[PDB]
Amino acid sequence: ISRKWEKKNKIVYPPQLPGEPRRPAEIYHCRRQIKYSKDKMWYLAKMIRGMSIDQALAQLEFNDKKGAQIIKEVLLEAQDMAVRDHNVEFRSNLHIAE
Amino acid sequence: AFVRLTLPPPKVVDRWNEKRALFGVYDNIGILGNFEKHPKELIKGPVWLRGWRGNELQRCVRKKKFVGNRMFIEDLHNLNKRISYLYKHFNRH
Amino acid sequence: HLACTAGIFDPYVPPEGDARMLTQRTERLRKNAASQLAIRKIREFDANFKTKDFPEKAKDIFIEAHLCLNNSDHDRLHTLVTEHCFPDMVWDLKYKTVRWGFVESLEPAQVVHVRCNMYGQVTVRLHTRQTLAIYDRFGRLMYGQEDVPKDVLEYVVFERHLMNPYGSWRMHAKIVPAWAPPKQPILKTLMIPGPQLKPWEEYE
Amino acid sequence: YRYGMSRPGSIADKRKNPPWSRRRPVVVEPISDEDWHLFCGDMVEILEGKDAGKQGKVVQVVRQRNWVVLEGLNTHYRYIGRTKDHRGTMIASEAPLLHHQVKLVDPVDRKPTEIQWRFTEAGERVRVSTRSGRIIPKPEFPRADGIVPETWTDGPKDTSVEDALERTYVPRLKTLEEDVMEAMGIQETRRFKKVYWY
Amino acid sequence: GLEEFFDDPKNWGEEKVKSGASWTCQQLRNKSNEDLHKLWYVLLKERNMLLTLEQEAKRQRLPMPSPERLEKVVDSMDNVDKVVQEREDALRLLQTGQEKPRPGAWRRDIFGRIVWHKFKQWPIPWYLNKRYNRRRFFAMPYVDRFIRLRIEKHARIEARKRSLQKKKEKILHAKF
Amino acid sequence: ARNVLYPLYQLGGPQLRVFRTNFFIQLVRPGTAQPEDTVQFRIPMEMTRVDLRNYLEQIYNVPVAAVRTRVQHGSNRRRDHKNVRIKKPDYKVAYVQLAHGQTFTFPDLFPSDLRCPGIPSWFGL
Amino acid sequence: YRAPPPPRRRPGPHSPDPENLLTPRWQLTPRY
Amino acid sequence: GIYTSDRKFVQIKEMVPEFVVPDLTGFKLKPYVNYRAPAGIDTPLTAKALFQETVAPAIEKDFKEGTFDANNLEKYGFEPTQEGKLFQLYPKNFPR
RNA sequence: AACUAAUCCUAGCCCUAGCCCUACAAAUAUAAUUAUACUAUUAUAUAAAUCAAAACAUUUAUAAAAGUAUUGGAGA
Repeated sequence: ISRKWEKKNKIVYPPQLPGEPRRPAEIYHCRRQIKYSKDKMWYLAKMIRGMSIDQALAQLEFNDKKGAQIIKEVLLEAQDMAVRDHNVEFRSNLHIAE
Repeated sequence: AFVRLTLPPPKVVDRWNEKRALFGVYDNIGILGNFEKHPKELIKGPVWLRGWRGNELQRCVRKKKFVGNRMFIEDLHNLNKRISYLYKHFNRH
Repeated sequence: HLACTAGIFDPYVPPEGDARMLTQRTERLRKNAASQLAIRKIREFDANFKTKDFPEKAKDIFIEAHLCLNNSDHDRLHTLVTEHCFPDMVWDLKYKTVRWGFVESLEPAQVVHVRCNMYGQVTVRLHTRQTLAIYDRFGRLMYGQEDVPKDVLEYVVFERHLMNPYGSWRMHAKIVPAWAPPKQPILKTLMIPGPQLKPWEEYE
Repeated sequence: YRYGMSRPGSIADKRKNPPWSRRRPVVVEPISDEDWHLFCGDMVEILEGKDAGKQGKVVQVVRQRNWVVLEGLNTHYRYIGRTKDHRGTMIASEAPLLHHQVKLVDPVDRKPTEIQWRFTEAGERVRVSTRSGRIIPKPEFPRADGIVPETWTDGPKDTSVEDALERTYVPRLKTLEEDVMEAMGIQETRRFKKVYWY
Repeated sequence: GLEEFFDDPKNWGEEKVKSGASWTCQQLRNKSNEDLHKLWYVLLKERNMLLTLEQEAKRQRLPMPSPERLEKVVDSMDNVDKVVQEREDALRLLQTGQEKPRPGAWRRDIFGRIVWHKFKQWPIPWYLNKRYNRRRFFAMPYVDRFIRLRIEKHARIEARKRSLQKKKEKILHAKF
Repeated sequence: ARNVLYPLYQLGGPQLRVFRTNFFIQLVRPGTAQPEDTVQFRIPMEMTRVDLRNYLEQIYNVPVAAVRTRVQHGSNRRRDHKNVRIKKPDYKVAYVQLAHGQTFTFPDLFPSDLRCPGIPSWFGL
Repeated sequence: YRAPPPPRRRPGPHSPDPENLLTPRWQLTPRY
Repeated sequence: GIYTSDRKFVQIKEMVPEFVVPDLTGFKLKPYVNYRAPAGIDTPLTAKALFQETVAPAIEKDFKEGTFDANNLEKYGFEPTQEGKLFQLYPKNFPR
């Protein structure tokens, strides 16, 4: 088994100089073991690509698939750690990059 | 296939150890010893092939004669069956 | 096995206006009745422990330990500080890069109060200007300024294991005087959450 | 089964050596009982390690791994009490030292002197230093339960000291069963009929 | 009494109960024959109470206070038996010279092995005991092949033992 | 006594006496509902109810009115890591009713700053 | 290293012991 | 007991063991011993030791007095047979 | 720097040499492993064939002299 996605979240960038733009935050979150088909989960993943944090949460809340409920929990967990550990000042200011 | 991800430790071998250094000594025992002892007499190993060589069937047959009485009953029966296959292969093909 | 004991045997009470402050040195002599007998106990095992000269040795440990934070020299910092102090210094610095520097001390360091199978804790008074800037995992600056000096007065407690022949003075704890101002605030903004209630429940 | 700092059969040992584990065994040079000279409570000097050159008292000996454990020496740092509410407190955790990594200390002169085993007048084996020959007495170690024999106070169901030491046996040609009969006067006049053992 | 099956009411709920060392063999030997018989029951009574308490602990899913107490009693009880057995053994040897309390002899089974057969007392003799005669204490002729196999098996074990040692020797060189 | 050989009896033979008893018994709180005078015991499977009656009457001087004994089968369903069935030891439960009007009841055994987060409280800076 | 001594055979008459089981029959014959 | 004809149980009083219970009143030996109590050096009793302790003094005294003979070996404690004793050392006929 | 995966070194073996060998309780041959009577109590035939003779039939091995003479559906 490989867990390099977590290691991507452990990456620490060098201290930015005062004359350097504020680096946009990147958060890597994953759920390794889900009793669900990846293909079915991929369909949910494909649609939500590039959407905002709030928009994705709203869409998931009214989704009927079991995987969507799992994604919402994963998404909520990612948002919590992003503010808690990745210095995300605004909860709304988040979007699904990947 | 896949290969090792780690290098084996380095190993150093001494080529001048007594065994290698003295390998072959007294091989001229016969010519330098008045031929009293033949170099074949210096062979140590299985009794049936000390100073003797032959084909697989001959080696097996000689082995049976030398230690047949001192061999296990199960081994002797297996050797007898093995000899049959060797005999037919060489003597009929 | 413990080479240190959490907490301070007796907490020294700082007087307001000590930052403005001979004088305070005499206060130790007045309070030496409370502390000198303790000073003798450290002297008995060592005999070279003096309140006048300890701060210089104590000051180096304090600065050096802070320097290890910049380089994350955990092994070095272990020796400088006691087991209790080590987690405090580095626990909240996880996944952070900090540039820390020590500006010239505003006033000379002086031993303030000491106490003591036997563990001796020495309170030292330090007023020093320092520069601190902590950055995020991504390098974003989150606290302090890179090269701005902040003047802070604090009382620092070092500890030593008197019984052990190799026992040495290691940084143990810091006493914060009440009159000291609050530390600089974080750049980012926090939110105090409101009460969470179940559906039938009502707001409080 | 690889012997570790964890006691054999413990939960840590079970995790260390699960039933399916077939790790490459670690080979430990066999040491004879006569050869072995390190015992719990012995002051020894660490030849090599984190605290090399520091003399310490042995507290645990895993002879299977030729390991000698010195309290407060060869110490790395770990956190005790790690929990959700609190980060935890750093504490001293000892690491094992191999037999060759320590040497015994001559009492009068503190040095890592090599020793040779020799008997005494009483016959008890005692280590003798190869150089500056001297007797290293066996160190005194407290009882594992922490009970000092003399200080112990008898609790319920505990025979007093004198009662245990009293001798009442009188050599006689009677078994316990026969003796019990005489004291309690059991008498049986019936007799089993002839039995053919086979 | 029923109370004897249970611990002291004060001791109930305690983490442990203070108890001393177990009886050693020599002290029991010093005690008289009658004393040893009396002691065994005294040792047994505590064991039953500790066993009685332990089972209740199992029912309640609770730990047994001072579990070493049971081990100490068993050690005392075990030491008593050997001392009593030793005295019985000594007298038996003197009066009869028999090293075993029960009659026995070495007999050959049908597999060709030699095993100690303990004689059994019967109401009838062996010759009139057809079932005992029916019992087989003789080895069949075909067991000779098995005996040869047993000798060969022992030799194979030694050969395998040398192979086991050789593999261990390899790693010693690798490790050191 | 258990795991021991008892002498064979013939007509006119000696009375059987056990001077030292290897039977060990455990008093257990009733799993089922039983009369208060009734007492449950976990006893070796080789012990007879008469032996228990003699055992209680002699060793413990307990008067007994009635005795009822049952054998509980030990579950063998459990299996180890090797898939080898594990058998629970079978035990015998003895229901003993006291005499002399005595009654029994099982005893009750086992009666940084929030405003400044991310900076350790150690820092005064 | 120094080479091992050259092999030397036992000289002189050697009379086999008839009772010994190991000795072969041909070594006990009058021709021998 | 013994089951008679018709599969009817008939208890044999002889075959039913009688528990001989020692008198534990006043007995100082208890389940445990103090940690204060020192252990004794083990000296297991053996046939030779039992003979030395019990039989040897009697024979030694008689031999010096001259009143020793093969006929009186049983006087010193020899039992020609174990039969007749409630506890027979060999064959063992008693329960522990 | 990705998931699934992959990585490793000893578990031991193999062949000769050497060496022959002569080293708990409880229950049980009844129905083995059933604490005491029943009911008397018990193994082992040329080794064959397969196979070779291209089938199959007598037949077909299992230190030098020497694979020679002899023997053989003179053929394997």
